[PDB]
Amino acid sequence: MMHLKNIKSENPKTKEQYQLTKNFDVIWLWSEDGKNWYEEVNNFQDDTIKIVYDENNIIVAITKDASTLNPEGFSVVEIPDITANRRADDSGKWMFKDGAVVK
Amino acid sequence: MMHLKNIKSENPKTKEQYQLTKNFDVIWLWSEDGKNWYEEVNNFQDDTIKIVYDENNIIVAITKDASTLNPEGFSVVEIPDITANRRADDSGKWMFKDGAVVK
Amino acid sequence: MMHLKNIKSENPKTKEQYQLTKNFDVIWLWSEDGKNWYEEVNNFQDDTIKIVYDENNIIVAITKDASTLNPEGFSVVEIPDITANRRADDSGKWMFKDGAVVK
Amino acid sequence: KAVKIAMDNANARLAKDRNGADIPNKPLFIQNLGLQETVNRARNAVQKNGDTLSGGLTFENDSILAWIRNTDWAKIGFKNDADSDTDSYMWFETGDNGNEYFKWRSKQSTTTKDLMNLKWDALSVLVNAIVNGEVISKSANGLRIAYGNYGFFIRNDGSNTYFMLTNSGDNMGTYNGLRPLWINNATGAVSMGRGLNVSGDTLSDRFAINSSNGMWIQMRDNNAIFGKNIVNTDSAQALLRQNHADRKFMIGGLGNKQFGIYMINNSRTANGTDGQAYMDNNGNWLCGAQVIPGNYANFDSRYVRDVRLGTQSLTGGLSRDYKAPSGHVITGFHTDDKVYIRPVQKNINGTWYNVASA
Amino acid sequence: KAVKIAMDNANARLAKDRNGADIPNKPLFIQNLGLQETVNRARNAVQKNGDTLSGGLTFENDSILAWIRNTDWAKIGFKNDADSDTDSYMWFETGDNGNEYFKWRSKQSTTTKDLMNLKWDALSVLVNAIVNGEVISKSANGLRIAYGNYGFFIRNDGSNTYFMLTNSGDNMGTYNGLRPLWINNATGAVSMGRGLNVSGDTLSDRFAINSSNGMWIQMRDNNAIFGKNIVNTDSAQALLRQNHADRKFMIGGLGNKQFGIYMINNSRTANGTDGQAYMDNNGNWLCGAQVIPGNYANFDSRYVRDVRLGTQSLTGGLSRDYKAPSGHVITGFHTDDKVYIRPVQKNINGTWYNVASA
Amino acid sequence: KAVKIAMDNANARLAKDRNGADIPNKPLFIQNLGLQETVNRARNAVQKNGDTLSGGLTFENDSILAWIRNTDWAKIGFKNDADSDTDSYMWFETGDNGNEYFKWRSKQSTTTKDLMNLKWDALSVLVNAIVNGEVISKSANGLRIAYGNYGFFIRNDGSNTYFMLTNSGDNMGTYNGLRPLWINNATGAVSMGRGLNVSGDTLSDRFAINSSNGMWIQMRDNNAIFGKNIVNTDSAQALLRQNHADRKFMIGGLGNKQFGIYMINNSRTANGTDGQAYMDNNGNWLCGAQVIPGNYANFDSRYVRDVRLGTQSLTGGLSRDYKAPSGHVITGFHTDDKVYIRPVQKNINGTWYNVASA
Repeated sequence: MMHLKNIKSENPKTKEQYQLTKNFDVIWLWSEDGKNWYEEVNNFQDDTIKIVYDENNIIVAITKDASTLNPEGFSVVEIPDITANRRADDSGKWMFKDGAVVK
Repeated sequence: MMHLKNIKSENPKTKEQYQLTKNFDVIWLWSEDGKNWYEEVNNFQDDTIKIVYDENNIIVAITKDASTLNPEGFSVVEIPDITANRRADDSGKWMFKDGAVVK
Repeated sequence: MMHLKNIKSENPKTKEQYQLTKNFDVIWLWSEDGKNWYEEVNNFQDDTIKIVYDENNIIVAITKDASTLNPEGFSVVEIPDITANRRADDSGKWMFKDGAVVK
Repeated sequence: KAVKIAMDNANARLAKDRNGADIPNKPLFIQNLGLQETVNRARNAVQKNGDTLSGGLTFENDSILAWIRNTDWAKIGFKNDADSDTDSYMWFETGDNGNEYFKWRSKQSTTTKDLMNLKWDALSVLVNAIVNGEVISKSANGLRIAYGNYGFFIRNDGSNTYFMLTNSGDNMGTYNGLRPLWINNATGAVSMGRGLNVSGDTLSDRFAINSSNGMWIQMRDNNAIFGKNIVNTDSAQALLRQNHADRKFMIGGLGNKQFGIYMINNSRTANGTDGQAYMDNNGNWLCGAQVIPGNYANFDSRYVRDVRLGTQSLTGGLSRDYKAPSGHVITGFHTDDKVYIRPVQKNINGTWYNVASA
Repeated sequence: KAVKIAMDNANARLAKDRNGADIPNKPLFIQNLGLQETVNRARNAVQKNGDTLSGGLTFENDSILAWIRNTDWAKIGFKNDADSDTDSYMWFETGDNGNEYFKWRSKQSTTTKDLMNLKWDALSVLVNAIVNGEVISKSANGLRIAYGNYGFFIRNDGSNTYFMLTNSGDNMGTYNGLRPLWINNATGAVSMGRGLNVSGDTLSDRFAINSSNGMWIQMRDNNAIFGKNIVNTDSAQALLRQNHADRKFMIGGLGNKQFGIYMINNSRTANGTDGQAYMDNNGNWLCGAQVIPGNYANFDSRYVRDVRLGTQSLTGGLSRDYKAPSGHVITGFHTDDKVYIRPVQKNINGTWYNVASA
Repeated sequence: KAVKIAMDNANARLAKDRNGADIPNKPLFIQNLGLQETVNRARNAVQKNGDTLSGGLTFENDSILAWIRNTDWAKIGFKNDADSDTDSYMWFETGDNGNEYFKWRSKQSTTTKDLMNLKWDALSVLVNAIVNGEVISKSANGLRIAYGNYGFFIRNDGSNTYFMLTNSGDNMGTYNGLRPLWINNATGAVSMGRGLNVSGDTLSDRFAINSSNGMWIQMRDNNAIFGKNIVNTDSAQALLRQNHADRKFMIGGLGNKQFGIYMINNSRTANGTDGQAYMDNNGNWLCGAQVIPGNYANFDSRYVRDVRLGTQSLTGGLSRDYKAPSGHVITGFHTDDKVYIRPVQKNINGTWYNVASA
């Protein structure tokens, strides 16, 4: 499913992005593959788990609503909402590697 | 005077409350007796002391403007603004039981 | 350049300030010489360093955009953006006295 | 018998006591006397108690043919002083009371039809009058149709020409107070004093309302252009229309519900309109699309246009109890255990203000 | 010779066999007979086969001058029963088929010009008719101009006066179905049945549109005031104007682009307008300046009007792991290590609500 | 004495030398001669130097009554070729210069009143002309009122019927350039070339403005419907009105202050209006109630519509110095001493954006 890695801030690229940064200081976020975070939010599924993990793949944030995330400096992956994934909490006791792992 | 106990969040009950929760994510608060916190704010007196205390009746918050409160999980009581009540601070050194007590 | 000392909050003095405090709770800030902080913001230069220091002249905040400051209880001075001034950080390791000093 | 010759001679002569009875050839006697032409002219003489003529009669001087009776008369004559006479005329005259008049009539078998009477005050033509030339009156009330209940006439008083009406039952009378239509003879301007009802289009370069001045509520009664037929409730009626190349714009309304400006593109075929900007029955102003002001100041002064966190500062690393200053939140730590803080800020109408802490 | 005296005496006497031829002085004989006046009156007698007169003729009783021929006639007489006769007249009469008529003509050298004929059904004036008095018809179709292709006439039927037209080639005929203009004889109201075209200004107290009722899209065709000339694309055209002391307001448009209300101050000299409020070709409502409602409720319910931090509270000094409640941020510390918190609040439409934490 | 008998016999006979003087009974002599009827007809003979008649005169053939003098004349005759003659007439004729004419006059005591003259070019009626039939002209300038300063006439040229005016002092003259009113004879359409002024209501199915095209500032002068009377400053004047069942809507204004749309409910009695949407003298568009667009995009893009705290995350439990990332606040702790943080978020135009930290 949706997977955006190494989301980092970069200058607005288009006129509409330029207006929003000029008038509302919008900091546009882009994944290392060039996808704009704010426009890709609508492509997430509504009832899936959205994971935020660091460069070392420690999960630091979990949600079901991707628009509540600020993934500047992190990665976001969408995973199915299963019992094996509901056990992971926002603490540093769970990592991600094609799935959630214990410790 | 005004006294709302065990104010807790519950789903909007009316159409206007449903619109505000749908559009602005309003979390509607209700006291254990069924009073809506946000509509009862206008019934507080302007120049009285408003007390916020926990289930153990420890006073955690004090104000003269009830609209500045978020009493989710607490109780609110309105008391007259007297010298014996101006000594209570937001620390856990004052309780409430039909009045403010020392320690 | 711009230098506002002992900026403190005082009641609105004019009708337009009175409306903004009445409707939006604006806390009007004034320097000890009677200058209104919010109207003097536009008189700062765009590419200078703006310093915030306490009564003991310890620098507590630095910026290039004065409108991002809340100088209630502090002083603001504008200094030229030089290499000798870019070394000062927001920590308490730099003071101000007609310039930035080490320790 | 010598005297018998004298006796026979005397016996051959006209006897006094016989008084011409003894004339043997009386027509010859008349002839010899010289009386034949007298006989012939008296035989051929028009008689004073009436006669028939086989030739014409000619008056050679200024003589009159007259009927004279009861001190009154009818007369024909010929006025002519010389060949160069510039006022010469055959005249017909009646007298002597002013009311003896002239009549022309014709007969078909025993039926008589009077055709024309000429009296002291009027020529009365009892038939039609067909004039090959022009018909001109030199009286102000020059042309009249006196038929039935009301008479109609045209009055030109030298300054204005009026279309005039009499009162009822007085079709030969003067005008009443009605002024249906008149013309200013000097300027050509047409006026109408009793209103105007046109079937079809009334085209004019400009329309001028005799416009009114008064109180707000009197706008109901001000002089205006208006729809004579009320707009039915929930039905559409336009009163003013401007055609553009590809669309038409209307001022109109939905009965009891809407009034304002509507646009219909010429390409539309389904019922409805392409643009609407109108007042409803509560006095609101509604637009089917956007309302775009050139100046937003009265809106921009009502709302938050941005929120942000201001510049980070550090407190003095201090006591076991600490409270962040007004408007500030904690944003970090430095352990002399210091804490980072930032001010929350709101942008109202283009100025960044610091948020307040209750 | 005594009988010679008797013989000579007899010889001196009128001889029967000579039949007056032996009268020595015949004019004296006529005189002595008493016949001179007979001679003189017969010499001076009008002759029945025609004559010339040097004096006038007078009828002293009710006698007629007649031309009688082929059982038809022309007659002149004088009707007068007494001096007080109230219907006395000189009359001219023709008979006896109804079609014998009256003609007046004049001669200039050998040229004859007929001037007027009077017949059973019409006086025909072959020249102009100039009437010093008033010209009045008592027929409904009272006044007609029968010239060329179409006749024009005024018909007053007693109730309404019409301006009437004939069909083509029938200028003496009845009216057709056209009603260009008529007048109500009782009320004075003017009506026109074939439209009206005015050059210049048409001024009226009020203008009444025979207004329509129907569907939205039929507003294109409702009866209205409209501009006969389309507004050219990107050109300006006003259809309604109100003058104020210092400015003028117009309803009009920019062709295919704008339609609405425009203000021009009288002091302006450069091209443009001083105020604009109008619909564009997409149905938006635009104003060159501010749009100022009296009630902002439909806007105030859409936006945040203020943000603030609410009242500070203290948690229970507790565990090694802590999370601030929904909507709250950390604003201080108390070391039993307590922490200060405040709720973030937003003002929507005049109510302060607590912010939510996802 | 035998010859005395012969002498006495001769003496009893008519004497030549006495020339009838010795006739004893002269009336008997005339009788015996056969001359009595000659005597009687000459005694009763109309005399050529004038006479009175007690009976009528009849012309039995085609004979003329004439007045002939100075080579000119007046004549009466009767034209009739047979009883079936289809052009038979009594005629009156003058000659021989064309200007000898016909006059009718009447006398009251010694006063003479001329009533009618008929000349080569015109019948002149010096009194009124009252026609029971129809009055018809066959000339284009058929009907004229030549009274006072300006003449008025109706001209039907076969294609159009005009109401015409002469120049001043020329009331018998041709038309000038004025065209107050004319009718199209083929279509019935009424036109007016010098404007129109109506008292009261002008009702029409449609009103067509001869509308203009030009620059913005020329809208002051475009052809339009307008108020002839300026609206007084601070006074109300409506120019257009639409009636609904329970209310009326007006286009109008407050002088120098307001112009637009006003609604007055029929139940209102106090002065004022029930709805207002109008331009003021600065070009703003004002509404007494709400302004409700169908699309809010140009407003929703200006303001914050919501604020919230986003999802909580945990840092790595780390150094003695820490700063929260951009847009974030501290919301908790975990003691390897970790700290909880949340991002502050703002909703602009339906998208949640993260707040920035200066």
